Amino acid sequence: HMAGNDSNLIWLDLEMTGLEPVEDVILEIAIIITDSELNILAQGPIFAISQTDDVLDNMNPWCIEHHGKSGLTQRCRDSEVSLAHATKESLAFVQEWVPQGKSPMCGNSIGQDRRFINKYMPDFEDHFHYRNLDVSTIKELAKRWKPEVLESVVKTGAHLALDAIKESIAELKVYRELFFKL
Amino acid sequence: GSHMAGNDSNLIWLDLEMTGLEPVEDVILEIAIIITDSELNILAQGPIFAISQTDDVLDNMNPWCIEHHGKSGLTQRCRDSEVSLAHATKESLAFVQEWVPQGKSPMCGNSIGQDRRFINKYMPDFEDHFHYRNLDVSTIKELAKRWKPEVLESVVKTGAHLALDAIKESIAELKVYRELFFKL
Ligand SMILES: Cc1cn([C@H]2C[C@H](O)[C@@H](COP(=O)(O)Oc3ccc([N+](=O)[O-])cc3)O2)c(=O)[nH]c1=O
Ligand SMILES: Cc1cn([C@H]2C[C@H](O)[C@@H](COP(=O)(O)Oc3ccc([N+](=O)[O-])cc3)O2)c(=O)[nH]c1=O
Ligand SMILES: Cc1cn([C@H]2C[C@H](O)[C@@H](COP(=O)(O)Oc3ccc([N+](=O)[O-])cc3)O2)c(=O)[nH]c1=O
Ligand SMILES: Cc1cn([C@H]2C[C@H](O)[C@@H](COP(=O)(O)Oc3ccc([N+](=O)[O-])cc3)O2)c(=O)[nH]c1=O
Repeated sequence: HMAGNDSNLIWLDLEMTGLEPVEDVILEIAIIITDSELNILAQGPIFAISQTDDVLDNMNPWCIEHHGKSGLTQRCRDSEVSLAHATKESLAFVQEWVPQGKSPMCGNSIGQDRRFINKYMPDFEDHFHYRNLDVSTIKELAKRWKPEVLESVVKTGAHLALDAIKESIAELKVYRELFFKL
Repeated sequence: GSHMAGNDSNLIWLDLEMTGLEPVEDVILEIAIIITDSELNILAQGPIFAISQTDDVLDNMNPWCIEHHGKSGLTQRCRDSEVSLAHATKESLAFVQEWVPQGKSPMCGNSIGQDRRFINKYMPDFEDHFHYRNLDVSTIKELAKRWKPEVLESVVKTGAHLALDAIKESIAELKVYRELFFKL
């Protein structure tokens, strides 16, 4: 394939037990590679990470109500997948598709996700350039500079990690068309 | 121009110097803050602090750091300082509270997520004034690299030294993108 292109992009999204990685942990991870024009080249290996029920039945109330209602809390018990499992097979996918230190990490408020990857999945982190490509930076500029662009952005729920990433890419495509001057 | 003070669309820009890349071990050496309106006009420049650190600290930071902070006399300003981080945090919080409502402004700058790591560990009271989002000018840099690299000729790079001048640099970079890369 024309994979390994220097300008290819790694997008990802995590679900977690909450906002503070000091104590909280990673529940689900997904990965999409695009070319630089945002064409999805590959959906990588999705993972629920297995944790116990003392972990799962002691989140914040935002997390019990929404990981329950999406069937993720239940998928975590089902899984017998480790973090070092997810890590090795995430970094694997990503070595095929793009080089090393080339792509930033891409998604909405991707810095928050990066806090968890840094602590818990360092080997995966080291493949990335140190920069983020945070689509919410663009959303914050559009709010102030051209707010009506946001009518064309699509918000369809929350869902799995996978469809969240696709919402992020799609959000950026809208910007590419209506907000950037290429 | 206190006219614009309190406007919900104001942006908080900052830059930090640290003793390295890893907040687990490293500490903050300097903080500078600039407030702009949503159209990037500078409304107010914040008190600049070199944070007091002992000689133990200054003399054993990584070699990049003794090199460049040595180079710039930040190291020296840090030895001269009696300014505690608590103090800087208190001053900085009061300053931003004057210019923008709580929860409104993302944190703004180049690779600003990195700074927010140290802000979050060491100055959580100041972090609470910000919206949870970042406005990261280097995101736009990475888009420009791929979609319209020629805009980057118009971005002005220049020297570190001041944390204030690193910030004015980011603002200026975004002004450039505003003009050449965004439709608006
Ligand atoms: C919003 C939110 C998120 N989280 C954690 C748990 C999640 O695994 C993770 C992010 O999930 P997300 O689905 O991206 O969170 C959001 C869901 C909806 C919206 N929104 O469009 O109103 C924004 C963020 O961060 C929390 O712990 N509490 C919260 O209030
Ligand atoms: C409410 C809240 C949320 N978060 C993180 C966890 C969420 O995953 C993230 C939400 O990011 P965003 O910039 O508000 O919003 C989006 C997420 C996804 C999409 N999308 O187009 O798939 C759009 C916006 O924000 C925080 O880090 N702190 C918070 O207080
Ligand atoms: C680049 C770099 C940074 N750091 C730590 C100490 C610094 O105080 C802190 C902040 O980085 P910075 O002082 O703002 O340095 C740079 C700013 C912009 C650019 N640039 O030209 O893209 C390079 C460095 O990060 C290091 O410890 N080593 C480094 O090589
Ligand atoms: C090499 C390296 C650098 N950094 C930090 C050091 C700096 O604090 C920060 C600089 O990020 P950037 O995206 O390269 O920053 C810029 C700052 C100002 C301007 N400008 O011309 O206005 C451009 C880029 O990135 C890291 O966080 N990790 C690293 O491994």
